[PDB]
Amino acid sequence: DLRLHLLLNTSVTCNDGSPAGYYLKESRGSRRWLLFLEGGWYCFNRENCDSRYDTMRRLMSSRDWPRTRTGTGILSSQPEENPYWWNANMVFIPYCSSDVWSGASSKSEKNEYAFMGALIIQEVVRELLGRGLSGAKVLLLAGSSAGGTGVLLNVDRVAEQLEKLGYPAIQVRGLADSGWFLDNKQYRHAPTEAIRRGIRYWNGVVPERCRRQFQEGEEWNCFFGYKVYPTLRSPVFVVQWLFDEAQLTVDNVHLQPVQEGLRLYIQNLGRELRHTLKDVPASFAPACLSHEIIIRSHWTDVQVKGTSLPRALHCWDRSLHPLKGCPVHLVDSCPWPHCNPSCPT
Ligand SMILES: N#Cc1ccc(Cn2cnc3ccccc32)cc1
Ligand SMILES: *[C@@H]1O[C@H](CO)[C@@H](O)[C@H](O)[C@H]1NC(C)=O
Repeated sequence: DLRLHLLLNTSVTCNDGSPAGYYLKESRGSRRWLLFLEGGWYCFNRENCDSRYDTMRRLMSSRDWPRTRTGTGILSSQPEENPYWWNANMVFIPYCSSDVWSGASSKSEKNEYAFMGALIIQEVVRELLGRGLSGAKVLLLAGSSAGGTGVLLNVDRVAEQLEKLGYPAIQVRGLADSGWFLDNKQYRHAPTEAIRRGIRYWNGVVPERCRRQFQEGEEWNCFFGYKVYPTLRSPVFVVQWLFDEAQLTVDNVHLQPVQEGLRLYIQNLGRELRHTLKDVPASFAPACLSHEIIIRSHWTDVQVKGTSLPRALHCWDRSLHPLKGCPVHLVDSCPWPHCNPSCPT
């Protein structure tokens, strides 16, 4: 179990002004630290955020959070469940800012909600330094869904934070799971509009090099993996199902008798996703219809070209010290959901 700590700086808050926080399980014989960002879509105006507060309040408030949480998947401390990093220090950061981890805006007389995702991550890192993070060799910032996009938006800022605090020896790296989306044409008739509105509502922040490329009014571009990833300097491993369920939801695709128009659409989606990963050297992209993987208990089951995801991440570790029989770039080439036999059922 990981144990809840609310942030000592109570000005860093969830949407409703309650303190943000993190769940921690220390491993004092290890210098590796895993900080995982929860996902769960987002909200981009008053009416939409009010609805979320009624029926998804744990993603907007800490007032009902449990004092413990079980570590699963890559957050499990058992070697059987987690061949990759079972002995690491484990941190789960709950997503209570509804801003894809980009916000830097407090609640005030002019704002009904606070959107402080980017500041929550920095404050977690600051308070963990006093609990052993100062001794680390590697800080892996991981996340799923909106938390996977959050990794892409924040990994270089964490690296800069530790450099300026006087810790140049901690190697900061990223693991983005199910956060690599396409701003493609929908199957039936726009999500880039919701992101563009959200960024204004949240006072959202994007990485500096990406911001300088796309400039004022176009920061929404940096929420899309294939556009922001080339601007990042920290090493980032990308996990993405080729037929991601959240991608298909926004594309208005609902799957059993598929006609030619939809067959071509689905095949073209997989081809385009495969193309955007061709120059990403650390990636794992199976031809499955699914969503999220790294904190699922059975994350060890899926394989690409005979290599599991825990193995691929171990090979990435070795590469950061190509390797015989230890691959790091794994992308399926077959063109239809479940053409890979190891896909989740
Ligand atoms: N065009 C478009 C488009 C819009 C939303 C999503 C799915 N999604 C879910 N959470 C997200 C956070 C950040 C970015 C995307 C996210 C996919 C494609
Ligand atoms: C608490 O967090 C806020 C927001 O980042 C910051 O302005 C303030 O300086 C922090 N307080 C302390 C004591 O670090």
